[PDB]
Amino acid sequence: SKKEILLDFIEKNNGIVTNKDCKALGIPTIYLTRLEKEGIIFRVEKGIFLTQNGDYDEYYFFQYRFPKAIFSYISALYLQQFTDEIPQYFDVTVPRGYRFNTPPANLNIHFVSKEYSELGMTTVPTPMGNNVRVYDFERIICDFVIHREKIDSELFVKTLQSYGNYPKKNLAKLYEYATKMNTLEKVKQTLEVLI
Repeated sequence: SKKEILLDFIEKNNGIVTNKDCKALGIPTIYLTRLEKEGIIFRVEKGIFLTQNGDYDEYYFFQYRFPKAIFSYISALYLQQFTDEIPQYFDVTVPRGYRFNTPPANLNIHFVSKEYSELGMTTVPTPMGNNVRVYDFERIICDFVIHREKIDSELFVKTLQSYGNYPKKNLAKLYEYATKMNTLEKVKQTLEVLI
């Protein structure tokens, strides 16, 4: 039955379950209310439930509420362990014209044209093990090169050096992105000093 499916999913999903997980499995969301009444899970945010062994995940909770926001810049660096800093704010990228409904205050929004909104998007686990959508390193570098003047100079230098030391560069992807984003020659000039 759908209840047995639901309970299997919770056990294998490390103690977090959402309304969207239910809709995806074809299970009425009121089943979560029933499990909450029984004490198996409890509600922490709108549509998000934890077991007694599930944990708060600020990145996953945020992207759950705002699924068009892709973690970018320092959030994308942090989530992929490309920096040692622990940011106290989110950097996200959304399509131009997107407005957040009741965002948190520790948020930097970056807008890009729809054609670029998912270029270099990839999925990685957060520090709490939940999958979120981020920009891969090559797309982060493109962003940094395009937007250098608007970026803290110490962060810019550190990030370029981190890519220089990154042993899993995908230069074909780097060049693909830079061509589409009209920044190939500045990216080639940047790469020259990092390899």
